[PDB]
Formats: sequence, structure tokens, C-alpha cells
Amino acid sequence: TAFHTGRLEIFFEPGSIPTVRTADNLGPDQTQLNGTIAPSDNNYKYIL
Amino acid sequence: PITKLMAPDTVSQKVSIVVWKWAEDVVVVEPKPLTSGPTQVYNPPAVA
Amino acid sequence: ENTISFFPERMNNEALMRGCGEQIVNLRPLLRTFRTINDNWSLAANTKTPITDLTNTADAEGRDYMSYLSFLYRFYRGGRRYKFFNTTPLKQTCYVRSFLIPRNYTADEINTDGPSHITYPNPVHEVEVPFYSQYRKIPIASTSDKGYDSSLMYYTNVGTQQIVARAGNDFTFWMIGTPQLQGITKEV
Amino acid sequence: ENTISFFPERMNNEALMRGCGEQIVNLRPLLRTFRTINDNWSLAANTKTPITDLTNTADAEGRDYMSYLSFLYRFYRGGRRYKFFNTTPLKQTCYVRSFLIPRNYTADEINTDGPSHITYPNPVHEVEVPFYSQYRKIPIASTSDKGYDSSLMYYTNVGTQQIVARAGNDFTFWMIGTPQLQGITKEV
Amino acid sequence: ENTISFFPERMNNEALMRGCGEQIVNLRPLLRTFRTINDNWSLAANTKTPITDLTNTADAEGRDYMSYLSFLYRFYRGGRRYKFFNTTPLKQTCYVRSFLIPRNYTADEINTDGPSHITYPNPVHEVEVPFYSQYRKIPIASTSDKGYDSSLMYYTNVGTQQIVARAGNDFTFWMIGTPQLQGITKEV
Amino acid sequence: SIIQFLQRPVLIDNIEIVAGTTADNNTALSRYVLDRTNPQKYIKQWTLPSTVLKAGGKAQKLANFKYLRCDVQVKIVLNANPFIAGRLYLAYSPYDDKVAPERRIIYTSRAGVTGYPGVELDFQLDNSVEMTIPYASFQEAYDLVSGNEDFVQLYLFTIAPVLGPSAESANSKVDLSVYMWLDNISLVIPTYRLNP
Amino acid sequence: SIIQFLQRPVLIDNIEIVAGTTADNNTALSRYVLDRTNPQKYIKQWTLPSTVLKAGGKAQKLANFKYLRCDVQVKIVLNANPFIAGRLYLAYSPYDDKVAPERRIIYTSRAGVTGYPGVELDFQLDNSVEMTIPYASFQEAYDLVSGNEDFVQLYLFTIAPVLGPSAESANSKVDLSVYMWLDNISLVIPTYRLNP
Repeated sequence: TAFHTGRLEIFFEPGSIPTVRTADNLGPDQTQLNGTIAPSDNNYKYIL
Repeated sequence: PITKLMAPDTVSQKVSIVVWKWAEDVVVVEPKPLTSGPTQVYNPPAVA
Repeated sequence: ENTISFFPERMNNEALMRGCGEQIVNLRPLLRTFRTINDNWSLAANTKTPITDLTNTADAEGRDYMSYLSFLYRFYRGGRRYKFFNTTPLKQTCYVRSFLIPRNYTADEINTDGPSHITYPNPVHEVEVPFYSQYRKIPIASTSDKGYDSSLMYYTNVGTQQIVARAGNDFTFWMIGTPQLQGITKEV
Repeated sequence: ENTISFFPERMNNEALMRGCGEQIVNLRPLLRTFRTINDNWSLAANTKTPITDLTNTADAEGRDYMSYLSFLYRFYRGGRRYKFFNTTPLKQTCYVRSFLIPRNYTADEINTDGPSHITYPNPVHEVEVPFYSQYRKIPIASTSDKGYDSSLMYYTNVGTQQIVARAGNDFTFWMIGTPQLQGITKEV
Repeated sequence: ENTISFFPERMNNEALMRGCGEQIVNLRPLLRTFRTINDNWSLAANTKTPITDLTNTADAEGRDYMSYLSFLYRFYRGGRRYKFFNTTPLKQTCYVRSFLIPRNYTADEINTDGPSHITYPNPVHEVEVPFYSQYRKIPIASTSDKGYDSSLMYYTNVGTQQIVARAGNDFTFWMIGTPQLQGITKEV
Repeated sequence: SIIQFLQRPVLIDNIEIVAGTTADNNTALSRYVLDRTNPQKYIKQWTLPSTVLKAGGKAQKLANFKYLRCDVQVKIVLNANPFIAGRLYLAYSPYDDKVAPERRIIYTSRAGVTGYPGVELDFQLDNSVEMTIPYASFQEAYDLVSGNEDFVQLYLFTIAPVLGPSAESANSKVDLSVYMWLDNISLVIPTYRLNP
Repeated sequence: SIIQFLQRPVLIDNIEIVAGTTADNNTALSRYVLDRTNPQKYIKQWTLPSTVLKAGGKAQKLANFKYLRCDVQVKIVLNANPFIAGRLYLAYSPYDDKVAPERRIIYTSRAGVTGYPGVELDFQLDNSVEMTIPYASFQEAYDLVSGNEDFVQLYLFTIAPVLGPSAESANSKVDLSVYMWLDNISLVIPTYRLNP
């Protein structure tokens, strides 16, 4: 709705990924994506 | 999220996002895939 | 609309030149190209079979382009092109023959006399089945047909084994989405 | 600099004419030329093998140009060209097939379906493997690769024996020195 | 924007003419103008003092323009201009002398020899201190300085009393708001 | 080694407020200030230009230089709820930390405060505000190896309380988005010495 | 943020030798190498292009980038005594650490070695030698956050022993001055990820 509001960051980082692993599948790692590790300040990004 | 979602209880306390995908300036190299088993669809069986 | 970019139409073709002379952009050619459909199909002896008995099944598997992509469209036209490589170990004399047959009609309800081809393991059969049909085109897997269009019936002299391939002649597909795909079978 | 001479650019070509019509000056042609790599290679039956299992070894031996010179450069590009001559004495029926496979990937971790070639002892297989790669070129013996570029996988129907040859298609090598060479084995 | 008026640029100057010939619009002149800073300052005898000991205090009081407005800006440049009127009742002979001194350096850590002025109660001292500095300008009350710029040191022969005034020479101030102001002292 | 350098905008802080939030970020701009112990209770302060260079992540591929001259750019954006009411004002005071206290941006009236330069900010309306603080330094150029001389402080202030419904909801709130960068820059001098 | 970047020459190492100095920096270039356990006993090795970026001090105001393409420049200078006698040769081997051993710069003859590219160095005469190693990478561009793919090794080698008087004096010695820098550079991509 129009009342829903906020800001969002999209930031692109080449290369590998901080991942979690399984014997059947993989997954992403959120911990390595906190604003302190990957600030996303200079990297290519958009803010919606 | 760079700023929290602002949403009065007049509406849902959450929202959702959708990720359309397509490509441009596309190109491929060779028709042999990189798997160990040929292509095959999961044709839904009757039951689990 | 709103569109952005983080910054091409030549670097593609350039790194293609220095890496790959094949500037593939159209798929239609990749339909004229063949691809194996079955590893060592078998066949009853001194008899005949409507190739559908095999086709329909591999169609469901998407092992090749003309089925893989088939799962991506609805309609097509044009003449398919089939190939049989012999690998059967033992025979005395080996005719291998091919006739026409409406798509899903059965061997019994159809003639065995008409435009045909024959060869002698030369171990190969290299036929092109044309597009003869009655509406304007064909739904790729319409379960409902009394043999609208044409297809192939096959005869051999002996209990036979063959490798098989298929493609299109002008063969061409309507746009659709795509289904879910199957991967590994990691049973425990 | 200081340079002297005890006294040509034609006598070479002249004594060549009257002695040898081949005015060879470029090696690149001598890469398009073939040369035997192995005398009577063997191969497991009704199965397949990644040709590396053989290639890598003969590469270390320098028995041919495309390895001998390989020991003289670092980098190359272009499509290799392999040939198999059958010499196996006994078979019933003999398909011989060839597929693509990333350079050093194993037979098990790879598909058996794709661009292929087949023939029937016609006793010979005469394929040209192209240059599909991912950096710009290839270090000639980089021990570290997850199959950057392409290579050949081979299938036969029976326990087989073959003579083998190899060359380049545009195949071409970076300059380097040269290693020490092995001569006779005069054991006592 | 939205702006309205209940209905000038000449009536001002006109009622000025007939009422006041002074068409003051610029303040800079009002900085070249003097104004009393202290009523009967005192001074130790046959000695000297860095005028800051007085200046800084009256600066905090805003009794004059060059402090009142100082409380309205941040930065300035140019040469100040100081004046001393003698009112001391009793002396035998009266030299009064003036030297230079970095702004906030002390009398002891500084020379007494250099460009100076002297006079004899003529009862007045009428000096102009120039702008010698080291950054580009001066924060009006930067508590932190090792004597960036110049200022005045004063010597007299006897225990002395003076009236004092100050202004600017090109003296000029950066814009700021303004602080709260003090009025009456109606203690009970 | 390289031709041109970073003007990349970067964030600093993000603050939130809600009606009835009695705190330093409220009690908006007391009319007068008599005592130095009840100063104008501000909301937020940035010592510039250091904090930018420090937290902005430009240091590494900007350090190994000593002297600098630059004009800072800044802008504030907001995506707050409408039900809030009030307004804010941002300003800068050069050397406020060292000049006589009576000439500070604090220890003055709201009138004097707003007399300072800057631009205002309606909670609801001023969606994206911008501002450009020039080189207020009396010093020719700014030192980096020391980074000690923040030649300005940047103070935010509240005009009117965060006004809204009787008792606020959670999304009944405000949030802020700071971004600080630079223009009119010129760097010269190499130096081994490093800001710690 | 900035237009142009650093091509600043920087030093790497400085070595010394004296006659009768039996060591890896001597036993100059054994004619043949039969066993992998008596390889051509070299003198000095630089894994490039990492060591440059790492010890060169260009990292900080070069980091925060991922892909790179560059041609390294290098030069060696000397101010040694005359009484020494001998000569040296410098060369580079791409990916020598990973290719089959028989194709390494080591595990070959001196003839093969010198067959490699480069330039020579008279102890006494070649006062200032220069060299330029192009982008020998098979990879399009070099990664920085990893910095793991030193696409070349740079080996110094001795041609003839350090020859001089019977028993040498202290200043009867040689010394070296390395300097490594870059030309033909092009950097693109920002990235938060950092080489440790």
C-alpha cells in the first residue's frame, strides 16, 4: 500500500559467496552480510 | 533493509517483493551441459 | 519505466571470435541438428513397429532438443528427420525398411504399401519425414488425434538393435513458460 | 655491438629446390600435421574413457610435435584433431563413438549425451576437437583445472585396440627455453 | 513561494535627507569608527602590559561594535586601531610607549625591542596595529592560539590611568546568528 | 599512480523518533538558555571533516596524504509515517568546541541558532534535503595524519516536538538517512605518516 | 572520487655477495639437472604480481577493487666494488609453481634457463638494468581480494661465481637495488571484500 514505506539497498558483489553447506544442497550465510562486514557503501548499488 | 518498514496497523505489518528475471546481449558456447546425468524433467508422479 | 545500468554488443562477438567461432544466436539451426534419443533401442524381428512407441516416451524425457524445447512451446510445423544406426551383432541378411503411417494410428489399422525406403547393413537409415497435416500446425503433445499428421513405421528382418537420432528439416515451433526439471537420483 | 662474418639467403632455397621442394620455414603447418602418439593402445570393452588418461602420459614423453614443442612453450589456443585407427582382431559388431568432455573432468561426473560422432569398422575415427575455453588461452600443462576447456571422451563396443594420432586444427602456441632430453638406455 | 504586501525605496532616503544626512547602509565604516572600551583603565607603573589582559575582558562585554558584532560573526581580518587618552593626575615626566607582541603571548616570553611608538603627555597614543597572521584570517575568539597573529604591548613610566578606544583599519569580519543579551540589574 | 579519486557518497547515521519521546532528541529548542547547565538540548552532532574520512571508508585509498582543501556535501532523506508532525533544522558551527562558549551554537537562543546557515526539514514534506558546507577553515588546508582539526561541528536540532496521535503505534515513527560526501577537493602531498 | 592513481616505483629487496661465498646464491647454474633433489640452485625469487601489491605500500589507496590488468616494470641497480667478477641473469616463469615440473624454469639446464626471456647483468658493467614483464596471465584480469593467483614467478640466477681476490675484504662485496612498479594498468570494479 502507499502507507507501507521504507528504504532498501541493493548491492552487487562479484566473486564467491559466504555459504552454508549440506550433503544434499547449499545455502547462503547471512552472518557475513551484516552491514559491518559488507557495508555496501562504495560498491555498485541502488537504493529504492 | 536500510530503513525499517514503516506500516501502521491500518494495513499489514509487512510487505513482499518479487524478482523478475530476463537477459540481454546473451550468448552461449557449447550444447553439452556440465552434469553427470543427462537432462531429464521431473515428471510429477501420481503421489509422493 | 525506470531502468538503470552499472554500465558489450561487440565484446560478446569479440571474445567469441578469439574463443569460439560459433556465433550462435538462432535456435532453429539447433533443431536441424541431431542428437541421440536412445542408447541401443531394441526391436522385434522380421516385423514392424510404429516409431511413436518409442518417440512418445523419449519425448516425455526431454533427452534431446526437439523434446526439451517441445516442453517450452505449444505448436510447430515442418518435417522431422530420423536416423537409425545398426549395432545388432548377428544376422544372415538384413533388410531394413521404412514406410509412412499417420501419427498415432496402429500398425494393424494401416497399410504396409506406399512411399518407402530400404537399406542393407550400409548400416544406416537416414530418412526425412515431411509435414503432411490437416489443420495448420500441430499441438506438440495433443493427446487427442486420429492421426492428423504423418509419421514413420519401421520394419526389420531380424531381432534388431539400433541407435536412434532425430531432428527437424522447415521444422519450427508458439511461446510458453517452462516446467520443473529433474536432477540427480541420490537414493539412500 | 661487435659482429663479424667469414662471408646464402638464396643458396639455401636453391640447394633446396634441387634437393628438396619443401621450403619449410613455419612450424604452424607442422602442428596441423599428424604423428603417431601410441603403438597399439588398448581400451576396455563396451565402455568409455577420457582420452586424457592416455594423452597426459604421452604428453610427458614428447614423442610427437604437439608435446615435444609443448615442452618449449607455455600457452596455446585452437582445436586439436585426433585420429584412431582400428587394429583389434576380433569383434561381432563394432560401433565406435566419441563425445565431448571438459578437459580433466572424469567419466562419471559428466554426461554421455551431446555432440558426438560414430563410425563402424570404415575402421577409422577422424575427429577435430575445437577450442572452447574460459580465460583466453591455456597454460600447456597447468596441473590445476576444473576442466577449463574442452576435450574428448571415447566409447567402444568391445575390448579394443587402436593406433592413435593427434595434431592441431587454428591451433597454435608463448616462447620459452627447453628442458634436458633423454637418449639411449644402455643398462649393464 | 507565497508573498503578499500591504503596499519606499526613496521615502526612506527622502525622510533621511530632511531628517538625517547620514545614509548609512554599510557597517564596515562603523568598524573604522571608534568607541570607548573602558572608563579609566589603570596600569602598573614604569612597566608594561599585554593589552589582551584588558581587551579579552571587554570583548566578552560587547560594550563596543568590534566586540558586539564580534558576537555575531566567526572570522575577520585587517588591522585594529587603538587609542589611549591620558587622565592620570600626577607625574614628573611621562613617556608612553608601545610595541608589538603576538596576540596571546605573555610579556615575559617576548622581546621588548622592535617597531614601536612613543609619546609624551601630547597626552594621547593613536596607534594602528596591522594584520600579520599565519592561516588566512582569524576565528574571532579561538581560545587556542600560540599567538597566530599580532597585537599590542604597552609601556608607561608611572602608575597610570587611561581612557581607551578601539576600531579597525582593511578590518572586516563570516555570518552567524546572535546570542542572548543582558539588560538591567534590578536586584532586590 | 592514478588519475582521479573518490567522490562516492556514503552514509553516516540513521535515527528514529516517536511522539511522546521525552529525551534529548525532544524538548525542542528551548526558547532561551540562561545557564550553561541547561544548554539547548540538541539531537545529533557530527565533528567534521574527520568523522567522514574515518567512517566513510575512503581513508585507505585516500590516506598517505597530508594537506587537503575541500567542500563537504551532505543530504538527508526520510521515509517516515505521515501521522507524525513537526519540523527540524540542521546547521553548522565552525570551531564551536573551542571558541568562547557564549559564541557557540549551543548556549544561545533558538533565534540565534536558526540565524546560523543551513536549511530546514519538515518531518513530512522535506523528503530530500541537501546542503553544502564550504571550506570554513581558517587554515589553508586540512591535515590528515593528525585528523585532529575538525574545523566544524554539524548540529541537528528539533523545532517542534514529534507530534502525532495520542498514543503512537510502532510504525508511527520517523527515520532518517544521512549521506556525506565531498566536492571541490584538491590533494597534493605524499607522506608515510598515517592517521591511526 | 579521484582521477588518476599510483605508478610510484618502490623497492623490494637488496642482496649482498662476496667471493668464496659457497651458498644457494653461488654454485652458479649447474650445467645439467638430473634429479629433482639437486635443482638449479637459484638465488632469489619473487611471486608476482602479489608481493608487489603487498609490500609496495600501494594497497590501501589501491584496494577496494577486484579485477586488474597490468604490465609490471622492474629495474635493478648496483654500486658494487670492481674487484668482484661475474655475471647474472634474471628471468620469469609463468605459473612455474603449478605446471608439470619438467616445464619449470628450475629442473632444466642453464641453456634452457637462459632461453627464457629477460636480460643479463654484469656484476661490474650493467649498472642499471631494466625489464618489463607483460600481462602473462591466461586469465583476463587479476583478482585482488584473493591476490592468490601470482601468474608468474621471477627468478634471479648466477652465471659465474662471485670472482675476486684470493681472500676478500669487507667492502669487497656486491649489493643490489630492486625496484618494481607498473605500467599499462586498468582498474574497474569496486568491492567491499578485502585482501587480508
